[PDB]
Amino acid sequence: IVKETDNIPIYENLGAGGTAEVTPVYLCGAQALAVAYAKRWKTVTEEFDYGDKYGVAVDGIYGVRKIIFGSGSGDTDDLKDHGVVTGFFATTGAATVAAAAAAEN
Amino acid sequence: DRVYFGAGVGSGTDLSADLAQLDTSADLFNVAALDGMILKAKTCNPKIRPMR
Repeated sequence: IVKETDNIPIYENLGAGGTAEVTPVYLCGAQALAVAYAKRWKTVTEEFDYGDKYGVAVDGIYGVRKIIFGSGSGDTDDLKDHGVVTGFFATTGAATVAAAAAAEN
Repeated sequence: DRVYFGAGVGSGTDLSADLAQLDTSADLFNVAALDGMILKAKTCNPKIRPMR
């Protein structure tokens, strides 16, 4: 089941000749991602400056991680993506990520 | 992010120069042009709200 998610990044100047745009496609089965929730999203309100300023805040304690497991002698050895297949393809679309941010660190 | 020219040609500097790139043979309105316009609608940063 292929799903159109508009917020998949398009990396710039990572294609042929440093001009084409490269985009990822993620094929996922069972046990692909793990989300830990220590505290769900909550809202709080506060007053400042003798009740002159009003502040609203949203708070959460959580973490999202791609499940990867080792495949070598050590526990954390050669790591493989447990349940995710990544494909890199070329596109003509405008890049969501600039060349500076997309280049290797 | 909201303007489509022909088959997807033209730079982002001059409107007259972009319109001067439209020829009668390959820059007509077809399914490819409609799909490109839908892509422009769905990929613009200030997302276009769909009718339904």
